[PDB]
Amino acid sequence: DPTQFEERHLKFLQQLGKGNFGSVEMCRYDPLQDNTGEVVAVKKLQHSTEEHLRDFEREIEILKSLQHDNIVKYKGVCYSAGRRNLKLIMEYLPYGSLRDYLQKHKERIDHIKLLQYTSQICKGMEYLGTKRYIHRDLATRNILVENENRVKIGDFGLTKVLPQDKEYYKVKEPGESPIFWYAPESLTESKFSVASDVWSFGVVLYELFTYIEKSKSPPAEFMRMIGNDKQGQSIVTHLIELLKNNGRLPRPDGCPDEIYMIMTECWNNNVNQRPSFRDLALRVDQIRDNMA
Ligand SMILES: CCc1cc(O)c(F)cc1-c1cc(N[C@@H](C)CO)c2nc(NCCCCCN(C)C)ncc2c1
Repeated sequence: DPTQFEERHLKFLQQLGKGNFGSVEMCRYDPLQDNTGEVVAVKKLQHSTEEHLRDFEREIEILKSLQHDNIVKYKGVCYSAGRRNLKLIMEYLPYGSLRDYLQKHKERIDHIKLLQYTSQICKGMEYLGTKRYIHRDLATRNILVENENRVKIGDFGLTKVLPQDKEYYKVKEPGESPIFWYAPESLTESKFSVASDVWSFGVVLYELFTYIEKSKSPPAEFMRMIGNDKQGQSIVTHLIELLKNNGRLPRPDGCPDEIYMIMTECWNNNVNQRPSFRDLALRVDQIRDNMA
């Protein structure tokens, strides 16, 4: 009943943007028409194909199954438009994406604060992994800011559930892929695992310590490394060979070496040699303790 959202009571307020296969709007759920309703984030599919509706229902099921302080809260589903025009209702996180929050404030968010966010992302990812879910899109653009003290993992649009018998999930026909955050085995074999999210987490830590400086983003740096003359599929071929030959993102300007050590550990070509999220959360917490 309260998790039952009727479309007629959903008042559009502003467009929030684009997700992993649809659009997000800020809506006020106002069943008393007095503008006193809760402000929510609503995902609706732009192109309701059979494969896309199926993926959206899986995302909705995945989000519903997650209860953690550092995972964006699922609120409900709005069916009023029929089962072919589903709306996902999430909590509204008013500070927006960590990418945009950090780009806005830059060095005003100190290393203590960045490691508090890093710790939270680890705890979110570790809980995610207990459920055998592979996020597949860990990036500061998909991490949301609740307040200056708490971040949460968002966009579960690419999340996969591991087979019962396997420690990886093979994507047979990939869609739009954030290749600059991808592990080598994800680029070569399209294999995703907890270990490939750890690789992506190392990229997020890189992102945090660059403070989203335009020319320092992972695509900018990797493109500079493989050559800005590389286009389309060729980018993927060269990126694979670069990673195989230990080409990596640089240490961000002013990054503590302790933190860069973690990034490079996440970026290990050997899948089995990557740290766990349990151990990353313990290590980042010990770093924060040594700083306080
Ligand atoms: C419903 C889509 C969705 C699906 C998922 O599976 C999921 F895990 C999360 C979300 C989702 C997606 C959002 N934004 C996208 C576009 C960016 O990643 C959210 N945006 C906000 N607040 C944004 C405020 C920005 C403005 C701030 N200025 C005023 C400074 N709150 C909650 C959000 C929740």
